[PDB]
Amino acid sequence: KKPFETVLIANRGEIAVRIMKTLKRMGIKSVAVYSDPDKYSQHVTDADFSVALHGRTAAETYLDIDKIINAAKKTGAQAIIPGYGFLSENADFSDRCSQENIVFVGPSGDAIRKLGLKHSAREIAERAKVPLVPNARHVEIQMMGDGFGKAIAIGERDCSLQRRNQKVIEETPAPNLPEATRAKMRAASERLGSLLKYKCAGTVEFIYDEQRDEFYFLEVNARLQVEHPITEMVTGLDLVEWMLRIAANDSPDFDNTKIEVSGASIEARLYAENPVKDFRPSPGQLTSVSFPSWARVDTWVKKGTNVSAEYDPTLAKIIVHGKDRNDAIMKLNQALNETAVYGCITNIDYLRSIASSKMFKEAKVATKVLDSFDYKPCAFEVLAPGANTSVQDYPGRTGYWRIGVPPSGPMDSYSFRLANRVVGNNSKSPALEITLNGPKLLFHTETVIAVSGGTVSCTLNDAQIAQNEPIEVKRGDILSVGKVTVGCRAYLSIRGGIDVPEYLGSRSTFAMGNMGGYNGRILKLGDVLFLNQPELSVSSLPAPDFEPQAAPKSLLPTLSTNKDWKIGVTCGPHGSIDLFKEEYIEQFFNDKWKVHYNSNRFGVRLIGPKPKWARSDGGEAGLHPSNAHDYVYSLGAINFTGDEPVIITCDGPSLGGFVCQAVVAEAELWKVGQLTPGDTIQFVPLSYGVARQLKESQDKSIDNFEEGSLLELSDDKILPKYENPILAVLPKKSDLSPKVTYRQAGDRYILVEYGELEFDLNICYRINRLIHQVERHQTVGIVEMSQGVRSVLIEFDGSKINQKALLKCLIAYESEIQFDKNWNVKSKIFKLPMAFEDSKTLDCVTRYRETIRSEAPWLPNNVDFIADVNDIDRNDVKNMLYSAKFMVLGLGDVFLGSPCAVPLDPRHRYLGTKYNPSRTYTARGVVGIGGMYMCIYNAEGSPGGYQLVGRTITAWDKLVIGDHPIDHPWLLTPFDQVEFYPVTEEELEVIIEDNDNGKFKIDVEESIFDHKEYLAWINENIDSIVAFQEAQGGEKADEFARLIQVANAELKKSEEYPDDAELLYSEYTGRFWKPVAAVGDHVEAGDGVIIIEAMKTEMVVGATKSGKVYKILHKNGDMVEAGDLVAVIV
Ligand SMILES: *C(=O)CCCC[C@@H]1SC[C@@H]2NC(=O)N[C@@H]21
Ligand code: NA
Repeated sequence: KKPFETVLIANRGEIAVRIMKTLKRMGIKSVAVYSDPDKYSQHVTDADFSVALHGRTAAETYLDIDKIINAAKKTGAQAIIPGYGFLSENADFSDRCSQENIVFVGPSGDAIRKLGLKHSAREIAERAKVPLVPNARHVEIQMMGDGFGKAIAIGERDCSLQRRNQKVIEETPAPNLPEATRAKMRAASERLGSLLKYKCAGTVEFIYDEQRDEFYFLEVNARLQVEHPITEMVTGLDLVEWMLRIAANDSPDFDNTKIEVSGASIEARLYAENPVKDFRPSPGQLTSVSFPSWARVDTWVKKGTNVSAEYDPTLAKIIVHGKDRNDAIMKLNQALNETAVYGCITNIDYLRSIASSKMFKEAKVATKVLDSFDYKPCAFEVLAPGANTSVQDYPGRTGYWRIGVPPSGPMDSYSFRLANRVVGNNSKSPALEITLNGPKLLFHTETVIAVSGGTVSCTLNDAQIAQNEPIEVKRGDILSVGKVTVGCRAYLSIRGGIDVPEYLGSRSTFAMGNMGGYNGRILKLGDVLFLNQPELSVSSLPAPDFEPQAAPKSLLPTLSTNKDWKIGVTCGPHGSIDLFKEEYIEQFFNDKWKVHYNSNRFGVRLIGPKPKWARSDGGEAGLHPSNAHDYVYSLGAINFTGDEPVIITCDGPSLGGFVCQAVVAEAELWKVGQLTPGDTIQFVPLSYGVARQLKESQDKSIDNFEEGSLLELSDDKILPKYENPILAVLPKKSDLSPKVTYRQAGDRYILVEYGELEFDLNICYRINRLIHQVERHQTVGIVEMSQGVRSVLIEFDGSKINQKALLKCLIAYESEIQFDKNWNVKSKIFKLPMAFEDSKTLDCVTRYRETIRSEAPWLPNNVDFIADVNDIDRNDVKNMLYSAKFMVLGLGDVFLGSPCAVPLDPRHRYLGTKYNPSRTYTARGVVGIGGMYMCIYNAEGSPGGYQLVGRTITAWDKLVIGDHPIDHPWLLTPFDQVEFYPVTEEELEVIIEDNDNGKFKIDVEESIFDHKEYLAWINENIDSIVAFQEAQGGEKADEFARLIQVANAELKKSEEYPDDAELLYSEYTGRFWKPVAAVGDHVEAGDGVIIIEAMKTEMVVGATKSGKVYKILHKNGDMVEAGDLVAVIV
């Protein structure tokens, strides 16, 4: 009673997965076959064995009989089961199996030929006494044949709900069909099947006139069918099992088989398609996949799956079994409601609407219905995207700064919340942030809208519309928001908010990390965003709280009028003379700063006076005197990346390697969200208390929404002079209890710094113990404590505990920390593949040479700099990377759990420096060395300042699908160990793809780091260690420190042409990178002409219409103002 020992599936997707469940249950070994895009699919995983066919297309792989038959040969499969599609109804193939001693689980090549031609099929039907055609339904009969003249009708299905002939919903039993006519569909089907000596499963389709009560032969499908599961629900038969048993001549005894149909059952087909744009296939990575577990769902997808446009966009078949038609229709609606699939556009909403219709319920179904079905998405549609339009929410992705997950959310949080409030949204509603110029949107449903923020002209069906007022939108309406004239950004709110899944607590988009928002990115031409109409929705979005209302005008923020701004900050952490000269601190607050073309949500870069440093270098943390033992920064901090500063904003870095001078006050950050290149700013010192006042005034303004409650910067709010950021110093007491320095670090945090400016492993354990002391006292008011190398940043809620109070608890819990030199900690050991100096790492330096700084003591090659400043061979550097034991000291250096690690061997600690200024771009998985520290850049496209050395795999698993035992996206924890092992660039790209699909087995072992054992290891090597240390710096390192400190050059300061040229202008201000085309090249419409760097992005300015490149205006290094002429095409 085992038909076959091993069976191959000549198929992919959902049918392959379903055939395999049966095979498994039957104890039959299964064999997968896959194309190249399918190498990661469920059916390949589920099988006992598998054979790569090589190639991409249907024809190259699944359809190539030769390959298939070789595949079954190679694995010793006694049988091939084909599914449907592909070689399923291909008779040469059925015949090849036969002529090869492989049993084709299907009918004979002859029967397939006899049924393939529209007219041979008609004769058989006639001879079989099947009524033929001498508002149409589609009723089909599922039949089984034993290949020896016996045939049995298993039931009928209605498949009327078809769109341009493609089935979407099927059901059984057929509704509104009398027994007289069902029993005679059955018997006709059995005659047809008998006459053929039909073998295995086939379907006889009929046309049915419901009114006339008549049916007519349409065709036989000589195979199993996609909708077969509804039949299985009502009979309890496993049709694949039957096929297998029949195909091996161990058929069920047909004359004695009693089939009972029990209840009613319905199936909906979930496709990766867009119903709003013509059912156009929608490829991409599924980001979250949830199905009702109580329905039967035949699928091949889960969180993680990459859905391609190649084969057929089926995702899942959702199958429900009810007591009767009405029970099943309700079940199906619940199932559809409970189906959450995100990452691709689906037809779920289209399905929901159909499953829900009065039509479907009254059973007024016909092969024609779906072709004139009124489908309206409760949603908008992007007719044009705008330069950078993102779904955001507020406060954003909070909870995870210690990991280096930024909050994201709106860059100007005040306007954002006004916009929300104006429409009466709960404050958690998501909205769109428009940057520089907005989208044009088509609304498919009705709602209220508002726009707030910068000055932008806004259109509804072409009539100007007011900002800060609730505008009523109709359906067919086109809202359009143009260029931002004053400020950078505006906010478009929609009553009820926008419907997008949360990631890590928030619907905010973090584009760098492909996280959150509308599928991890800015909006695109063609996107379709869903709203939350309470009557037409099943949504978890928070319902509005308030009736809409124009914002009182006294509550509007005062944007600058003339590209010039005063911006309030709290002094600290590092605006003190241990780091900067006195006069430089004065100049910092006295002079104006100009906003630099490289500014974006990661941070806003500034041009102004160059620093005078109090130290000659930064020692072990890097030579440049701004370099600091990596510590966690504050939102709003003004970070000195070498000799130039940048304001850390809501998509910004967290654990970082440079000093911060001051921090924009929480409530002042909105200003920074409205800066545009060329703006001037001046930082204005502000006391902790004043900073709280502004903030609280914004909350009251938003909460009550009442004239006069907004406070803003004014002279009597401003400190006379910058103050000292050092809040208190505890003196050093003993070896394990170092000095403690408490620095004010923003409106929201106190930075605690241990020791002298120096690394010491004990201090890392100590930070762990401080954190533990706060948990033990369960202190009220503390928001998040973030570990750095020798510091921890403590975020508080000023409405729960004030600055002074938190300082004193901290000073006090500090004396409660007790531990000895012999401590231990759980430590995970990661062994990670790394390519030395591969192409993507080197190209990162190249881009830095050609876009920012082309000469520097650490250029042209970073490894050579490490080698040279340390007096070793480059291969000595390579050797240490592959023998060092890197202990993670903190996360988010920089972004998504990017580690800051330090070799456990002191002889592995090399002098170095961090870039001056930092890069704007780094490749995912790049490994860096910053002074003596090591990092892995977990995110693609991140600013970075470490010396680049090679590349591993990201230690951030966004969807937690990797093959490892870690339960969240950040794979590392402080005190873990990373070791590198050598692979080739190409071997690394294999691993990278494999790991992105969860098919790479990360080498991780749980263990324990023991400081007692470690201190003993230092002893048996103390000699070598000391020799190494005494001989490290010198005059050579000092010349380097001198050279490293030279500020980069100031950017550059910024005739007749043929009569009907295309003149080409850059939209943005940026520095000219490189040309794309050569003068005299032919270009098409769209083709690139030149490249700019603007806003940390590689900006292609391209040809409008086709032509020849007549002139290209700039060379590498030129500044280009927005609206400047950049090329001419003739
Ligand atoms: C735009 O370039 C914003 C950059 C913010 C500062 C960058 S992030 C990585 C470097 N490390 C660091 O501590 N600051 C630099
Ligand atoms: Na605050």
